[PDB]
Amino acid sequence: DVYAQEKQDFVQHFSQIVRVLTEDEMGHPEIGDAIARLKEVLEYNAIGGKYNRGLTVVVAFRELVEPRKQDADSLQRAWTVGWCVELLQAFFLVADDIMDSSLTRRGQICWYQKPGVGLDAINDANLLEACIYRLLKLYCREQPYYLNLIELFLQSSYQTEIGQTLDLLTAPQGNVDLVRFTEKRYKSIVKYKTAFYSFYLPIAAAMYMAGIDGEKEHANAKKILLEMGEFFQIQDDYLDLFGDPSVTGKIGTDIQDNKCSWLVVQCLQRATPEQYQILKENYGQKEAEKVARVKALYEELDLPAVFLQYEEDSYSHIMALIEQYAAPLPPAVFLGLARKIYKRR
Amino acid sequence: DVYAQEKQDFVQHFSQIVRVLTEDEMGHPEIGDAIARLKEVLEYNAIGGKYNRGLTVVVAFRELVEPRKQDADSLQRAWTVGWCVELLQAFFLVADDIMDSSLTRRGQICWYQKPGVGLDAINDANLLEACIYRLLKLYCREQPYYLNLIELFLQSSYQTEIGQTLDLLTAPQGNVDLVRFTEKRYKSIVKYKTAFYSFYLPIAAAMYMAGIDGEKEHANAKKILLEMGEFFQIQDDYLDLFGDPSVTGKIGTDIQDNKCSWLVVQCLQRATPEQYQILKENYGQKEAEKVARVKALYEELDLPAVFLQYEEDSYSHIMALIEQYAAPLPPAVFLGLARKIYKRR
Ligand SMILES: O=C(O)c1ccccc1OCc1cccc2ccccc12
Ligand SMILES: O=C(O)c1ccccc1OCc1cccc2ccccc12
Ligand SMILES: [Mg+2]
Ligand SMILES: [Mg+2]
Repeated sequence: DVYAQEKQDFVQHFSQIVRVLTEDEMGHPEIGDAIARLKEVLEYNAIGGKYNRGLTVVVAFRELVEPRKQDADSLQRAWTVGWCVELLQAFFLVADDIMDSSLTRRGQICWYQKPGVGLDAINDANLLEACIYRLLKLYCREQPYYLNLIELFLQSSYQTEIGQTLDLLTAPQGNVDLVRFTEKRYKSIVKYKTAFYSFYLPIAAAMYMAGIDGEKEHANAKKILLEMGEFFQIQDDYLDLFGDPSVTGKIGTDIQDNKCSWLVVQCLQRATPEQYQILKENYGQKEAEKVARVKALYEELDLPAVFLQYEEDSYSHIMALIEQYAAPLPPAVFLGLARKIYKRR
Repeated sequence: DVYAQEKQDFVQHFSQIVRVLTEDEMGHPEIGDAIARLKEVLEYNAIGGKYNRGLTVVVAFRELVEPRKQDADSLQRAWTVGWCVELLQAFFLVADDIMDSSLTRRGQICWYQKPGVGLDAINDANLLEACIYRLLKLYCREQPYYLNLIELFLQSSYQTEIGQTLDLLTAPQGNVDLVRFTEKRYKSIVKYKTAFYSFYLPIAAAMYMAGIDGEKEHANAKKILLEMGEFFQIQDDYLDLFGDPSVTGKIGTDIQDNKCSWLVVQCLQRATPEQYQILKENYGQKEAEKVARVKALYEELDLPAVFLQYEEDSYSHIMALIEQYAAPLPPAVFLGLARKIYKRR
């Protein structure tokens, strides 16, 4: 496994990342306390996940760069840019946990929920974002792709923020309005809020580092990657309810949380007026019996069979996209990712 | 007045700024609702202030660029970069109002306090920040100073966020610990949280636009501007309590809010153990009689006379700094600013 092979070298680079970021206090001791708080923010929020997005930068870089051009300095830059992706995600997750009043993340108390943190986490989230550009400057400022990476990280942040705006307007806290939960709205939320940063950004970053800056090659890679991002989120919505928590590592709450899930989108497209009333009365409630009623309506509408058919059609479509749009990139760059996303676990 | 002369052309450019930012929805109609929310965020938060920071970009640009090189396109870029400074400030103020639980800003309800907004303002603040880089790309991407401006806005955001971290650690909500309120800590908060973005950023931006990119010229301009920023905040702290609200346009609350004000810093340096107890028991309280006791202690310690002596020494020092470090820039660039800041109103 190319990911399990790079993981330890990637996680081990984090100590250097923290060291380099908390080494600006040497010349400025007056900001020492703020720098110590920065270290705590990084350690709590950037560590603990699976690092799949950041690892994708490293994996794609090794497949896109000639093995002779893969010197020690080039690999340090790849690990650094992979960590910038993880920091970008950490900035989004800290802020999103505040906005939707979450209690836990990765089975651990949300950063803002820690005693003595609270709404100071807004500033902590801004610092995580600032760390991306500090790292790009420290490691990549003399590289010809420097401006390409800055613009890519800034664009990915804007797209994600637009997707978050779209999501907040679609499911306003207290407003159980299923009329907003259309397929077109669902697809736009996924595209902007998750697909760009999760799938396009890591590969595009590795492409720029490899000197692949062509607009056409990026548009082609994007076409494959946004489609993979769409399937990823649809499968994640499906597994939230019908997945095995022992396998997924999570017990889903999308129904309780009034989420614009692919499942509710499909349910609304297939429900009779009476079935709609059942969903209208039980969706967004914390009661176990009420959540069981929504699950029951989903099984009545054969949503697991609709999902399975969708998974099959999506996999054929992604292989057709790879075949048409991969060249001149090695198909392995997209195939490695497709196997990680589509493999039935 | 060079500011009152540029103001109307600057404010009038805002409609174009909004138009250009809300004109990315043409090719992507799916994000229309998020773009309409973006427009509302811009209109509520970027409009209403005095625009002094953004206007400084425009004023300095006209004094730094040859009048022949001041064509229509160059001036549009100067107004755009001035607006990027105002957007950067708007991003900070929306977030800061959430973090310190403020009720009003410019006599108007804080954006997050508006019904239906709340903690969604965290995302609205991230969008204001993203707008800076959208505008720099749209207007300045073909300019030789493009990367210089991106790096300047990113560095100014990082410095401000560091200053905000320092401020939050110094005055934790509920923790009335006057031991933290040292002169050295006060000066670091002002430097990072306000002086860099308020004074250095606008002039430095105009310098890059004028092709003045030398590290030495920027270090020299910075030395003058950070000192002006320090005086600005000290005078603002003094006027918060001893200013005339009819003249300042504000009724101060620093004492009630447990602020690390220059006044409390000076009070702590001069107070006997008994005077310290009076301040310890009355600072950070909303009761009018208790605030009057702090004011009384300040007048007993002759803080208005200490301030006036400080204002005189600071003005001599800023003129000495201008004399030594202005060249090769026109001294008028700094003198115009010094008059706006030091003039007794
Ligand atoms: O890692 C996660 O957030 C995750 C969460 C839930 C289920 C599976 C997950 O990982 C799959 C995954 C593998 C390899 C590269 C990836 C690149 C972008 C997104 C996901 C990726
Ligand atoms: O405008 C404000 O925030 C403000 C608030 C309170 C008192 C006076 C103020 O303005 C003075 C001022 C004039 C010209 C250029 C400036 C550049 C940066 C900061 C201030 C400036
Ligand atoms: Mg999910
Ligand atoms: Mg003040």
